[PDB]
Amino acid sequence: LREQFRVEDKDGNGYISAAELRIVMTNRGEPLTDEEVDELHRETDIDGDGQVNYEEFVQRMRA
Ligand SMILES: O=[N+]([O-])c1ccc2[nH]nnc2c1
Ligand SMILES: [Ca+2]
Ligand SMILES: [Ca+2]
Ligand SMILES: [Ca+2]
Ligand SMILES: [Ca+2]
Repeated sequence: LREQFRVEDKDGNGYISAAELRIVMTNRGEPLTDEEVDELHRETDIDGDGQVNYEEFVQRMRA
């Protein structure tokens, strides 16, 4: 979890941004358009501030 968050947190600012997540999904070859990743990010973003923080990320991985 910790290690995975750091991978996706490209700029190391303690958040996964939507753009960072789009880079992650593109690097993994996930069958999702950019728009669908934006929706995935938005759903993961519990507090709605535009960033996926570590707590929201762990709650994601619990799915
Ligand atoms: O932040 N995310 O919305 C999110 C969602 C699914 C993921 N799978 N692997 N990393 C992920 C990140
Ligand atoms: Ca970041
Ligand atoms: Ca949200
Ligand atoms: Ca919060
Ligand atoms: Ca958030």
